[PDB]
Order: sequence, then C-alpha cells, then structure tokens
Amino acid sequence: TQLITVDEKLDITTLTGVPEEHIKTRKARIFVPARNNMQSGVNNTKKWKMEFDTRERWENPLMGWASTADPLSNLVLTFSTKEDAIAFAEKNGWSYDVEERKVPKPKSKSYGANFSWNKRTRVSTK
Amino acid sequence: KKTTGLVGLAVCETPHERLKILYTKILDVLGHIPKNAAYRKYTEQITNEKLSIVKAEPDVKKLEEQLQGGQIEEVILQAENELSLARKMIQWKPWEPLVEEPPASQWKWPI
Amino acid sequence: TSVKPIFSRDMNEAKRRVRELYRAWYREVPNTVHLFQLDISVKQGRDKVREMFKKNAHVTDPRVVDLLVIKGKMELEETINVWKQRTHVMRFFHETEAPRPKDFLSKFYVGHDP
Amino acid sequence: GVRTSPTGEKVTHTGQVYDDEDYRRVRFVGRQKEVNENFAIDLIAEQPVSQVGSRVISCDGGGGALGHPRVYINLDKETKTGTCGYCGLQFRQQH
Amino acid sequence: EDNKQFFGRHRWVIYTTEMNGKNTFWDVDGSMVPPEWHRWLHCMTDDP
Amino acid sequence: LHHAVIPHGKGGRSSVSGIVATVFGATGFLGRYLVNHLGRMGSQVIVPYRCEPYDTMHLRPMGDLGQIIFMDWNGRDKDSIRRAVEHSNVVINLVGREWETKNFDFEDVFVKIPQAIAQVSKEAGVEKFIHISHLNADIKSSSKYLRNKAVGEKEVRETFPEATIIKPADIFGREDRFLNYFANIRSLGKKTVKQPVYIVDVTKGIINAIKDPDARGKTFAFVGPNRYLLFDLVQYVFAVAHRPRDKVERIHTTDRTLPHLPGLEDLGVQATPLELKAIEVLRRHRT
Amino acid sequence: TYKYVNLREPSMDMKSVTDRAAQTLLWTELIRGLGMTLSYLFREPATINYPFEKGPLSPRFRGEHALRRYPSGEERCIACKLCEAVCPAQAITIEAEPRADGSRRTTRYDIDMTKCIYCGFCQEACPVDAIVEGPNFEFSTETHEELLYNKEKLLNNGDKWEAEIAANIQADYLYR
Amino acid sequence: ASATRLIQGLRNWASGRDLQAKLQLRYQEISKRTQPPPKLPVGPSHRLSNNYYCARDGRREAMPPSIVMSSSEKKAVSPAPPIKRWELSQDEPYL
Amino acid sequence: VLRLVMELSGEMVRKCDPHIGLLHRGTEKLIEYKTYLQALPYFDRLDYVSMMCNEQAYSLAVEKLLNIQPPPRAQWIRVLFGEITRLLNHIMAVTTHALDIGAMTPFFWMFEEREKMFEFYERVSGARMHAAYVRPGGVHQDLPLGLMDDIYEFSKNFSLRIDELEEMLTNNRIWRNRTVDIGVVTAEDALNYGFSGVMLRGSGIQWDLRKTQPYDVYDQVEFDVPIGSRGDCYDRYLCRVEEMRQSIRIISQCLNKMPPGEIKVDDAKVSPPKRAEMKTSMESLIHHFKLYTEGYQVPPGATYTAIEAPKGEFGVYLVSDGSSRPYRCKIKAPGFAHLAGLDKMSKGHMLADVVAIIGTQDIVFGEVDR
Amino acid sequence: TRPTVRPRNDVAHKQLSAFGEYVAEILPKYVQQVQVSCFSELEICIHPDGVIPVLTFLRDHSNAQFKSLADLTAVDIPTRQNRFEIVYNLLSLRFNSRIRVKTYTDELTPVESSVSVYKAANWYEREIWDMFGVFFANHPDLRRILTDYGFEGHPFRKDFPLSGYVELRYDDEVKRVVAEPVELAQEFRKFDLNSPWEAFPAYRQPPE
Ligand SMILES: NC(=O)C1=CN([C@@H]2O[C@H](COP(=O)(O)OP(=O)(O)OC[C@H]3O[C@@H](n4cnc5c(N)ncnc54)[C@H](OP(=O)(O)O)[C@@H]3O)[C@@H](O)[C@H]2O)C=CC1
Ligand code: SF4
Ligand code: SF4
Ligand SMILES: [Zn+2]
Repeated sequence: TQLITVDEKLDITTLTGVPEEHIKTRKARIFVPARNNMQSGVNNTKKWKMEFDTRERWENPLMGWASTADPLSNLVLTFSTKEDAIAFAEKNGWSYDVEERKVPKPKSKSYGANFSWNKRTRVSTK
Repeated sequence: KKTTGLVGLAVCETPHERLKILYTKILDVLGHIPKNAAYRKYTEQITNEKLSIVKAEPDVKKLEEQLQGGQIEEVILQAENELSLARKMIQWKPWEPLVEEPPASQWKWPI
Repeated sequence: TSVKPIFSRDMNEAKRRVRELYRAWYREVPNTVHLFQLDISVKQGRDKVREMFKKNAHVTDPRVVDLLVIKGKMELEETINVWKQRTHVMRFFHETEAPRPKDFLSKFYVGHDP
Repeated sequence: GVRTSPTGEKVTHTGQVYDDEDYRRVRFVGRQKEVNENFAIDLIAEQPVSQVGSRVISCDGGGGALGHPRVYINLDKETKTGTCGYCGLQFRQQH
Repeated sequence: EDNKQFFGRHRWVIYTTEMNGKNTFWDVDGSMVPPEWHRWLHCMTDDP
Repeated sequence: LHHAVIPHGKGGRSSVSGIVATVFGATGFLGRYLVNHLGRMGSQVIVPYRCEPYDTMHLRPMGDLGQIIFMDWNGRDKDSIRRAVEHSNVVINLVGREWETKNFDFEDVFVKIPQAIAQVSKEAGVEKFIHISHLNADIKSSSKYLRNKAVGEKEVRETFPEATIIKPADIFGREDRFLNYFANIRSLGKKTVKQPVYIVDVTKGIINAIKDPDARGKTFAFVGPNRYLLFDLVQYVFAVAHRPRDKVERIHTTDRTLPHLPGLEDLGVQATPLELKAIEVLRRHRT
Repeated sequence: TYKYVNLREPSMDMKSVTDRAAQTLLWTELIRGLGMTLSYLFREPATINYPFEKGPLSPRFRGEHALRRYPSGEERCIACKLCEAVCPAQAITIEAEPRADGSRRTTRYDIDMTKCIYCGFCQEACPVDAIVEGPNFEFSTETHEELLYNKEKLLNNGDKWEAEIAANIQADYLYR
Repeated sequence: ASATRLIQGLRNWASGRDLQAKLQLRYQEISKRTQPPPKLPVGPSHRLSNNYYCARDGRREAMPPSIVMSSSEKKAVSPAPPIKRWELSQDEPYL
Repeated sequence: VLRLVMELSGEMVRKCDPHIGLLHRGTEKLIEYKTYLQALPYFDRLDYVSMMCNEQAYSLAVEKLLNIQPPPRAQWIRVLFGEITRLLNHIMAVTTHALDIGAMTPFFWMFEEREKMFEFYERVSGARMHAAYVRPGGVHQDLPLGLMDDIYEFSKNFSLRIDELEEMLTNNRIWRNRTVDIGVVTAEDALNYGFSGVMLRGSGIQWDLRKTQPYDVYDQVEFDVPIGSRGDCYDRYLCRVEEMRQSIRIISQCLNKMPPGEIKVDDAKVSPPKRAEMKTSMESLIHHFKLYTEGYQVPPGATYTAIEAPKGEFGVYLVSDGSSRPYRCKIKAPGFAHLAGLDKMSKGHMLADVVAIIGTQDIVFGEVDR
Repeated sequence: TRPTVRPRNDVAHKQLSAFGEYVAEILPKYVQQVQVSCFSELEICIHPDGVIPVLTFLRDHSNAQFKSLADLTAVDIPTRQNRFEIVYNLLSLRFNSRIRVKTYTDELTPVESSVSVYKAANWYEREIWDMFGVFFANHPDLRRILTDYGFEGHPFRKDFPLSGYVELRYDDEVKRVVAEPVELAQEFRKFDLNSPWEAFPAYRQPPE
C-alpha cells in the first residue's frame, strides 16, 4: 500500500540455495553465440546466452563414458539484452565476464564492378 | 416442483417476491455507486432487462425458458453473489483510472 | 520504484523476528533429540544452529530477512511435528566427509579446483 | 576368424586389447569375455564383385524397402571398383 | 498343438533332458526353445 | 602406471580414485567398514569370499555400479589366490576367527595363511601389503591366539620385508564382539587396564596409511585416549544398558602400552573417546 | 442427453413393502450372490501353464534390442546417430570410427537397458533398419553389470537369431 | 465347453443367463493370423500438379495474437450464448 | 502410496492432511529440456492407468497450437481407443475400490477382461501398456488386418460380463450399507473446490466436456452421459457403471461408421513419411532426417486445452517459444483437484470411511503428483 | 487450405473480442492487455494488485459466471524486471469459454492469496510456493508439496539445473541414507538443436 520501500541491490544468493563453492568459484560468461560457419545463418544470433566454464569430465572405466561432478555445467540462459543479462548476473550473485556483439559490416558488392575494365577486379572464370 | 436436480440446494417455495426484493436491493446498492462509471450503466441495463423478464412472468417453467440460468434457484444464488460483489464494489474504486504501467518490455511474448 | 514489503518496515522488526525464531529454535532442540532418538549431544546441535544463523549474518534487505524467517519457521514447524524423520535431521549435519580442505597444496594434489 | 592376444585372450574386431598393467583384465577373471567371432572385414572379400554391363548402376541391397535406400553409383574408374558406402560391396563394368 | 482347447492352450512344448548336458529333467527354463519354434509357440502364426 | 589408475577430479561414487585394493576376509566386521570407506573413496575393491554368496550379497551394494568385484578362494590352494591377486595395486590381510573350527585350529590360519598369500603376492609384485595383528600379542603364555599372532607377526616381518604390520587395541563398533559380549552376559569382577577405540578412527587410519605414501615397513599401533580399568568399563556398560574360556582369558590377560611405535598423531585424525560413540551404539536395552 | 440413476420411491403397496422386508429379513440377494459366484465356480479356469504354454503375443512386439546384418554380408549399422538423437531416455551411446575398407563404421555402441524405456523410436528412426526391437522378453539379470550391453552383445544377440527378426520384418514391413 | 450337460445345467441354474452361449473362452473366432498383406491408400496428396505447399501451409498461417487494451454504448454481451438445457434420452430413462 | 496425517477425536476426526509428493519425478523440468516428439512418453505415463486419453490430450494440445487437423480415419480410431481407455480406467477404479473395501473376486473377473484389453494393445502397438502410438499430427502405424472382429466379439462378451458384475454387486445390501451414508458433496463446494469429471456428473449439475466442446468427432456419435442424484458414493458408483455402458455404445457406433480414410497427415514436415517413399525419394529422407534430429518447429504462443480423462478434466497447458522445444508444459490433474477437498469430504466420518473416500475418487498418484 | 488444416471460427473470435473489450472498458483500474489468440481462448494481462477484485468480479456479475478455477502456474522468464507469471485459468459452467488471467509478478512482492475467493487454489498456492518462491500474503498454511523436506532450492526455476545438487545413498558406517554432492553416471548431453533460417516470418520481432 505504497510502503517504506528502499531502492537498492539484491542478495538472492542466500535464497537460491546452491552452496558457496558453486556460488563463488565458477564464473559466468555472457556471450552472443557465434555463427556456426559451415552453415550461413544468423537466426541463431540475436540472443545473449549465459553459460558457465566447463570443468572435469573423466572416463567412467566400466563403459567408457564421460561422468562429471558438475551440476552447473549444462546450463544456458537465453536473454534479450546485455543490460538485463548483467542485471541478472549481479542479482543472483556469481562473478561473470561480459563480451560484446560483433556484426557483419555492410560491404558494397556489385556484379558490374566484378566485370570491370581497367581495375584489377576481374573474376577470370565467369 | 419437488427436490430439483442439484444436490446441495434446498428448494424454495415463493421464488417471485424473493427475486423481486433481491433485484430492488440490487438497484438500490447500484444507486449508491457514482453515475460517471460504466459499471452502473451495464448492470442497470442487464438487471432491468431481467426484471422486465420477470414482470411478464407469473409462471415458473416459462420463466426458466425465457430467462436462462437453469433451473431456478441458481438465479437467486448468483443474485445474492452479485449483491455481494456490489457491496465489495462500494470499495476497491474500479472506475478510477489505471495504476502504474508495466515496464513495456514485458508483455511482448516471443523473447 | 514502489515495493510492497513482506512483514517489516526497517531492520528493527527483522532483527526482532529473527531473534524470536532463534529463541524458538533454542528451546526446540532437546525435544528433538529426545523424540527422534538422535546420536548427538545438545551442545553440538546448538553450536551448529548458531553456526547456521551466523552464516547469513550480513544481509540487510528486510524482505530477504523476512523470507528467511519464513523459511526457518516452516522448518521449525516440520521439525516440531514428527514429519521429518531421522534422515533429514542427520542430513543437516555433515559427518559423511567430504574432508575436502581449503589449502592450496592439498587442492593442488587433487586438482582442477583453484 | 579372430586373432588372439599375446596375453592369451581373444581380441575384438577393433584392436582394443589390454596391456599387462591394467585391472579390467582382472575384472574379466572367472567370466568369459564375449566376442562376436564372425567379423565384418573379411566377409566382403568372400563376395563376388559383380561385373554389370552398363555405365552407371543402382544399389538397394536385397529387397525393396528392406535394406538401404537407392544409391546410384558410377563406374568410370577404369581400374578401380566403385564402392557402395551402404552395401560395402564392389562393382565393375564390361561394355 | 491342439485345437480343442481355448486360445492359450493351443501349443505347448515338452522339454527333454540333457539338451545342454545340464540335467534338465527338473528345473526347466525359458529360452530353452530355438527361435523358429519361438515364433510358432507364441501364436504369432499358424504354420509350424 | 597406465591410465585410469591415476585419480580423477572429486572423490567417490564413480569419481575414480587411485588405489586398487584386494581385501582378504571382508565378510565380517572390520573388513565391512573398510570396504565401505573404500567405496566412499571410490576405488576398485577385489573382495574374494569362500562362504555363501548371501553374506557378500548383504554387504554387496556399498560399492558403486560394478566397481567392487566378487571372486573365490580357499585356505588350501596357492593358485586360486594367485588368480585372485593377478592384477592389483595393494592387498590387505584381514583374516582370523576367534575360535577353533573342526577343520582349522588357530594353527595354520595365522600360521599358513599369511605366508602363502604374502609369498604369491611377492611373486605377483604388488605394493603396500598391509597385515593385521592384535596389540600385545607376544610369544608368552595363556593364549594360543596371541602366540599364533606373534608367530604371524614374525612371518610377515620375515618374508616380504616391506610389509606394513598394523595392530589396533580392542576395537568396538556396531557389531562388536567384546562390548556386545559384555552387553550379552548372564558374572565376575576382577581388575584389568584396557583401552578401547571406536572403529571409524581405526579404518580411517588404515585408508590414510594405504593412500599416503612412504609409510611402509614401520609397524603401527592404534591407541585409544581413555586407557582405564576394565571393571569401571563393565560398570559403565551395565549403567548405560540400564540393567544392574578362551575369550574370557583373552580379555582378562591385560592391555599394556608399547609407546615406542607411533599412532594416529603421525596421521592426523581425531580419536573419538568412549562416551559419545558408546551412547550412540548402546541402543536395545530395556524399552 | 442424460440418464440419471436413483429417482424412485419405495412403494406403498403392501406386497412391494413386504417383498423388500422379506429381502431384509431373509438374506435373499446375498444367497443370489452366492449362486452367481458358484456359477463362476463351475467354469473351467483360464490359466495358462506357464513354462510349457507361453503367452500370446504380436508380430510387432518390442523386446530384445538385437542388431541385424546384410544378406550374406557385413554389419547393417552406419553410426549415423539418428537412434541416439531420437532416444528419449538417451540410453544410446555411440562412438564412431571408419575402418580400412573406406566405408564408415563404429567403435562403441552401448544401450543402457536400465534406462531404455522400450518405445520403438530407434526401431522407426533407423534409415537402414539396423537396430530392431527384438522378439523375446527374457532378460532376468542377476548382476547390475550385465544390463549394460556392448556392440558384441548386441551382435551375438542378433546372430543367435535373425530368422525370427527377418520373419517379423518381412511380416510387417508395410505398416511402418 | 468340453463339459457334460448336468454341470452345464447347474451353471445355467445357478445364474439364469444362458452361460453356455457366451462364456469368454474363445475357440472359433480367434482372428486367423498370417493375414494377407495390406496396400495402404494415400489420401489428399500425391495428387500431382495441384499439391502446392504454398497453399496448405497451416504452420505459416499462425497469426500473432490480436491485442485490445493498453498499459449509450449498447453492449454487455456474454462471451458465448448460454447453453440449451438437455433432456432425458428416450433410450431407457429414469424413472 | 500416500502419507496421511490425521488428527482425530476417537473413531472420528478433527483434521486430516494428505501428505503427498512422495512420487515426484521432475516431469515438467524434464519436458522443458527436451523436444516435443521425444518428450511425448512423459505425457503418456504421468497418468498411468489411463494410457491413451493422456496422449490424446497432449496430441490435441500440440495440434491445436500447430493448426493441423488430423485425417478423419485417425480421428475415429482415436475415438475407439479413447473409449477403450475410458472403459479400462473405470473398470479398474471399480475393482480397486472393491479390493480395498474387501470383495475379492470381481477384481479378478474384470482383470481377466483387462488382460484381453492389454492383448488388444499388444496387437495394435506392440507393447503391453504404454502405447506411444499417437503422434501429434495423427495416429501412427494403423491397426493390422483382423482386429475389428475381435473387438466386436469382445464388445458382446463384455456387455454380458458387466451385466454379471451388476448381478454380483449393486443391490448387494451390505456394500450399499457400507457406502451410502458417507461423503456428501455440496454443489457450491463442488464448484468452488474445483472438482471435475465423475464428481461433477454425480454431484448435481450437468456437465460433460465431450458433449459441450467436441475436441473430435464425438458430436457425431449418439449417447447420453449419466448424471448423479444425491451427490453420493453409491450414486457416484452407479454413475461410473453407466459411463462404462455408454462407452460400450460408443464402441458400437464407432465400429458401425468407420471410414477408410488415411493414417497420418499429408504434411511431411510434421509427420514423418512412410517407409517406401523414404527409401525412394529425396525430400522424404530429408524430412525424416531433420524431423527426427531437430523436431519440427512450433510457432510461439501459450495454449491451454483439456479433455475428459476418466478421472476428469485432464488439462495440459503448453507454453511455446518459437523453436523445436516446448518452453514450459503444465498439467492440471483431476486427482489433485479431487484430493484438495479431503477435509470437506471427511469432516464427519471415521477412518474406514476415509479409505472409502480415497476409493470413491480414483487416485493413482502418478498424476496427483505433477 | 481446405484439408489438413484446422479451420477457425470467426463467430467465436468476434464474440470473445467484444467480451474482452467489454471487460477491459469496465475495469480500467488494472487492465493493460486483452489479447485474443487465433484459436479463440482469451488472455487478460493484469497488474498484481487487483487479483482479489478481478476474481470476485469474474466469479459473479451474471454476464460471465466462471465458477470453475483451474491452474495457476507462474512460468519463469528471465530478461524481465518482474519475472514470474501467475496464470489463473477460468472456466464458465454456463457459457463454455476459457479465459486465462495472466497477472505478472516479481521474485519477492506477493500476490494476494486467491484461496479466500476460490477454495481450489489452496494446494496450488502451497505448491507454487514450494517450487518457485512466489509468496502469498495472508494464507493459512504454507508448506512444501512435491519436494523433499530437507531439500530446498525451488527446483522448477531456470537457475536450478536439471540434475539436483544432492544424491542419496545408503551407507553402513552411520547405518542410514545420506546425501552427497552429485556424481553423474553419464554427462546428459544437452544437444544444440536451434537451427537457423527463420521458420516463421509472421513472428519477426522488430530489432534494435
Ligand atoms: N577385538 C577385535 O575385534 C580385533 C580384531 N582384529 C582382527 O580383525 C579381523 C576381523 O575381526 P572380526 O570381527 O572377528 O571379523 P571376522 O572374524 O569375521 O573376519 C575374519 C574373516 O576370515 C574369514 N574366515 C573365517 N574362518 C576362515 C578360515 N578357516 N579360512 C579362511 N578365512 C576364514 C571370515 O569369514 P568368511 O570365510 O565368510 O570370509 C571373515 O571374512 C580379524 O582378523 C581379527 O583378528 C584385530 C584386532 C582387534
Ligand atoms: S540409426 Fe541405425 S544406422 Fe544410424 S547409428 Fe543408429 S543403428 Fe546405426
Ligand atoms: S526403445 Fe527407446 S529408450 Fe530404448 S534404445 Fe530405443 S529409443 Fe532409446
Ligand atoms: Zn548399396
């Protein structure tokens, strides 16, 4: 009913329940997932994925497997903006690294200049 | 009638005068409400239409098949319930304009 | 920037509720060690109770302190009844080591944890 | 059609056998290390390489909709045999 | 194979002794039948 | 060393630790708790057994999915035991019954058994062979059990000289013989000095000695902290239990100290006294 | 459209009320229930004599997890990982290597029979129909190690029989 | 079946429902297996020259949801009209 | 198996808290970390006694979001198996009520009937119980030839056997005197406490999802859903019995008017193509391959649907980001909604009547847990 | 279009449009959105203050009965300042229509405990308190349903991973079942399946 409210930071790491080692040791990475180059499509772009650093994955010697003692290793969080990404990573407690976004720079390609006269641009095959 | 199809509903014996004094109380408690709202308009409209249905009906089954809400006493039950929300809508000020907006990046779904 | 608080206005009622909850947990323990037939003296149980209170001793948001009051009160209800069996009350303790130390050297011989 | 390890047991179709300083040999103690003793490498060489009298041919593998899908392979290698990746068997050409 | 009984008592096996050399006069097992009789015995067909 | 023998990552429950341990006996008490701590460590334990597989069935699932392995042996054939310890890192000798059977005396178990298995283990070439004995088992009289343990100590020190001879005091736990024997009595009153030690400290000492390096040769003896009168201990047993010939001579012999050889202080573990763990284990009295 | 139960009244004719009171005092329809149960007593019991008369089944039962192979030929699988992708329990585990023949092959092909929920997605997802839900359902495994199958256990399981699996697939290659 | 008439009459007397007629032990009308193979017909596609996927593309016809609000009006209609009351079925009502 | 904590004045009550959640399995999070077609058997087996109506509800959820109508032969076959599942679940509810109350043998008679129904499931899909078999986008791998005669013979024999069950129980005096007096349901409480299905059919008001909102061709089969009279456990039992009888009538009309249409949709980007064209096409192999790796893309939006499982309003609420994975499913369970009102059903009775209340609402706790 | 595609009924579309416009114009105090889907099931998007007045208005008023309450789930969405979504679902007995009342909420500020007006929301509020952390203000009994007692962490969040942080096992040392930090037996490969190339052109959001 429009009460006393203070406008401060949050400390939700006490309430999310995950213990201290998995809170303060692993470091998040907020990145835009790069384009898988064997395809050419940037629909898989336009999101900010938060992931964690990988840790040890040994060989289970009975079947030849990959077991691990890592519950946080297989997360990914899809975000819409870097601002809410950093706000969430500072809300929930753990340390983090933020990279920036890289785009294809707009070029100026033209078939008519690919069939030039006195420039060295010449397709030599078509 | 005798012991209608519902279970937890003891039948009535004088439906008409009971329903009429219920709807007069509906119109009065609506009379408490300020005129400038639209809730007064729409509830006055629908309740006086139903009252005009009942004034042309001294029967029971023709009253149940001109007006919906089968069979009979659920109409009285929801009339009491609408009187209850009328009493609650003296409070709660719903005609007053909007409380503060969402931050406008929220309801856009496909994320 | 208007937020409805849970229970408290400032930290005064937060401190009052959390010391009330600590008083209840102090007078609640010997009933549990008499009822569930535990294997641990009263001193060690009270020391880990005050350890768990002292672990989160630096949170100043009153909403969060009220919500931890609600958490501790739910666990106090479910331990003052006979619902939570011997396994959960022993699960609060850590006697199944896990002796994993916090050196650098012993963390180096069992590596990949800097 | 199997080999035999110098330790004294049967190797698989993959050369995965153990050294002397292991312990999965000692969890093999008492119960038999199974191995399918009918391999797949040597069963190709017992097949007759068919000599089809056309240029570019087809392969299904013994039965329509029971086997692998249609692959049309080329036989233009004048001394090498065209190999189906599914079937694993060879062909030639004779005009 | 009989037809005079109901569906479930059409076909029944009777095992012999020492089919592996294991003295199976007693303690008869499942999977002691070869697989074409396993197609026939479970009533997946009518042809022996 | 080949791969998948080195440790990997964290500890236990398919986290592969370093050791590969072959445990003899391991049907009864102390072998069961030691197999439990090695399953907590997450190793591979070769346990052979001669008895019925129901007993190793009840102590079976303490290891992880297919980590521990079960096999067979006897007290007569060297070849089956050599087959059992073909491929192993370490081997521990924990065998011995506290009464003569019809087929085996205290003769030839403590006498024949460690010589044969230590012989075939030295012929196999393993490390850190850990052999149990009792404290104060000298050459002297009043117990065939104690003099045969003295002979066995002489055997294990004589052949395969870098064997770790280990000895605890009278050890108590959930399925003890002497403490539950004092619980399940009837009576007589005498005097004897004695120290007990709770079983998890002994087996944590054994696992720390078996994974920590270069402690071979030096025989160890496990010392409880209390070290007081047997009669006060028996009155303590009747007090906590609320109710007011070979084994009785082996408990009325004595328990004296041999302080020259070290204990748990060169190993770094708490030794738990009688009060806490005894109130823990002394259930099942009246009501 | 509705048809509701229990709308009558107990009658006021003396004959009807004395028939109901005769039912009350004389245990009548209880005895009629005894008569119904004795009428099912004198039937013949529909039990199958289990180890000699095994139960009826389908042409398309989902059982044994046996691989197949080509007519007078090599292994049918490719290691194309479609079964591992569709496996909802994620019990399929594949590691592939090609061999000296040039054609692509495997190294490791493990099914976790503990985890396998026996759907049919790997039966219907294999483009060459290499892995097939087998005919028989008799596993009954003592240890926990033995319920983890290797490629060689699957191939010996598919070479102890194929003529059964070939008969089933040749019976119903038209529906799926 | 496979019983005499005396115990048959005792069955039909202990429950007067003619138990010999239908008994839930099937002998004859077990469906005769090894059926002939089917030829499955294909429905409203494989129709050549008209099957345009631009036409029947119901996936791409998924409209975004239409929004009506923000952050003497003859109105106040119900969402759907009220449901007509049922009747007893003629097929054996009560009472 | 449930936990119950009852605080009671003696051979009576004061309060009764059903502690449940013991059979919790992480189903919603596990569906969140998978695709649609991979995570279909979760909705097959969260409820486990009913086994094809749950699949029908999840298939209708994905079809109603995806805007694809199945071909009509698939719809009529789906109707047939929905009525088989309804018959099976109601007869198991009756027989486990009878076995928990005592009453040893009709349990076994009707489980002989249910063994024949598992034989029908075997001949259709192949597995014993958990027929996946209902893809979103139409039914997969239609029934083999030589089945409808078996279903018709079963329909006659089961009509006679359900009449003989009504002979056995049902005007048995002491089972009636066991369950008449107990467990009234006020219609006001029947609407507030969120009861569904057989509770709404028994406790007064006329309400059938099948008759009101046809989620499939049910508007073209002729039957009548039974109504209760006094909101009562014997009355609710008779309601279950006549729902079984009308399921038999729907099986009769469905076997009368089956069309020879088609198995799956002709939409090869949603349902996989059949095997012959898969072996000889190109687009069939491409659609097969990418459909079984990624799963088909699904437009964004939040849908809700609900059908009549034999316990009641089985509701499934899909939330889909535009992707091949469901972003969040959720299940409204009639068993959970029924068990919510245990205080207002057992406010004035004793513990044997409490076991009767647990009987008269078909709890299974695979579904009551979500 | 005419086969293989479920048609839509624009009669019900116009009816639900007019009804939602009616409700939105007669309760201006708490309404932000009334959106209609293609398949005609209404969604009403609401500020977290008027929960009790909107539910009391939507239980009664005789232009819309909606006596029937169904599920409540608060599906967790990051990249929103107020994260969680309370989804009431309301069904009319007389009218055969479904309205999804979506009110938004944050991590800490409570919504106003709908158990007082709908008795079917008791275990719903208790369950969503256990699984999420959405507190309900002036509710009688708040306990843990569908979790273990000693467990905590609110596991249907997105920050809680798929495998939990605990792993039970029996041991004979302490003669009981104890919890250790988690040790998997296989990795649980979370595959990459987000393929590019924009399968739905009609849902292209406007970029920055
Ligand atoms: N006070 C104490 O308890 C102390 C005990 N110890 C030693 O600890 C060990 C374990 O103690 P305890 O509780 O008695 O457990 P056990 O007596 O059960 O352990 C002895 C093991 O040897 C096996 N065994 C028995 N008879 C023979 C035989 N004739 N040949 C070969 N193996 C045999 C036993 O059964 P199985 O055949 O089924 O494997 C068992 O596995 C003993 O060796 C004991 O000397 C040492 C110091 C103090
Ligand atoms: S789908 Fe078939 S060919 Fe592909 S990996 Fe699996 S078994 Fe092999
Ligand atoms: S039947 Fe299902 S769970 Fe089993 S291996 Fe095949 S796809 Fe995986
Ligand atoms: Zn080929």
